[PDB]
Amino acid sequence: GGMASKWDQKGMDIAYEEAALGYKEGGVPIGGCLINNKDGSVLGRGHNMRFQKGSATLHGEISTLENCGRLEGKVYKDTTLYTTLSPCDMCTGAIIMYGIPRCVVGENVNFKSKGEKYLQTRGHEVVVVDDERCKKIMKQFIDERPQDWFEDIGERIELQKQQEEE
Amino acid sequence: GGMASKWDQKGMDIAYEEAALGYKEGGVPIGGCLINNKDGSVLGRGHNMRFQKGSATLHGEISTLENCGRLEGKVYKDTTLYTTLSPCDMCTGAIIMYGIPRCVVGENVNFKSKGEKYLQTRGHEVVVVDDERCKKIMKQFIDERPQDWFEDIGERIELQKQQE
Ligand SMILES: O=C1NC=C[C@@H](O)N1
Ligand SMILES: O=C1NC=C[C@@H](O)N1
Ligand SMILES: [Zn+2]
Ligand SMILES: [Zn+2]
Repeated sequence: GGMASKWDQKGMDIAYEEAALGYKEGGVPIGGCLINNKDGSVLGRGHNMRFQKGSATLHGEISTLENCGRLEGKVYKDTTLYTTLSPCDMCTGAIIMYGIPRCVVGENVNFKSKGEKYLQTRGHEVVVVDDERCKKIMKQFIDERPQDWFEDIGERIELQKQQEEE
Repeated sequence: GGMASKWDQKGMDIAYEEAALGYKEGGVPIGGCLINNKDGSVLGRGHNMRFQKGSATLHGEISTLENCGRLEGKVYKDTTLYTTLSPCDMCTGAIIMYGIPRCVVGENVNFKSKGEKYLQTRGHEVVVVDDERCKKIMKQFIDERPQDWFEDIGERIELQKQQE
């Protein structure tokens, strides 16, 4: 939105602060926030809680939504969800279920799912910022903790295939 | 298929009991469980926690997954997720992200989203068992607390919608 996009620097800066905090906490460094496009108010902010809470569902986007609390359905229809990393299929589904019209993404180089396109197929706007702070922190985690990263995205580790590929 | 579907009555009974417990607790009566298809072991069970925990994300399916705990990706690839109600787009996305191959649905009369079909488009099996217990409990909640139900699927009640 010409007016909604005005909040994009604010939103990605908060999302990165959440990612960096999650990193410090030993977690997956993915952060988010939800902003009311009408007035730039931050409805909530969060980061991935898999390590901090032993959680299979609290991706950064899900944790962000959880932290906004229960809201009337109409509220979400004029918000932007900021996520430091392009959303997986689960977080994509959350944006779709709530009718959040815009998803602003820090980077899609370290990870992208079919959800990035599916959002747009389903009528939601996606903007990729290519934020190098997000890319660096996520790349460090993926490089150092691939077993934990594959867990977070539900990917079966197929070492026989990887040994043949390399 | 035979080894997986042999658990479908067990799984829906567990999911229904979770729904009924959520009902007793004052919540949305939607329950689930995740079963390992190889041996019928129950990895976890759960119900919607919106009212119990002030939660915008703990749908029945999400709470079920949360209650299974952290699991390596391989575990999910031979499971069935049982849900008393056909999954919204969010819970559909969770099933897809974890690669859970089978979703057995109590009913899709009180609710269905585009996710039911999207699961199949993405290669997952969906079975709807039309469980009368599930239909009745959900209909009861919707009739008594319609605004709360609409809040659970992020929709506002509006007369224009039903009025053409
Ligand atoms: O926390 C997250 N983990 C993986 C991808 C993204 O959806 N968010
Ligand atoms: O708890 C739930 N609420 C709505 C639909 C379904 O995904 N489950
Ligand atoms: Zn995600
Ligand atoms: Zn759901």
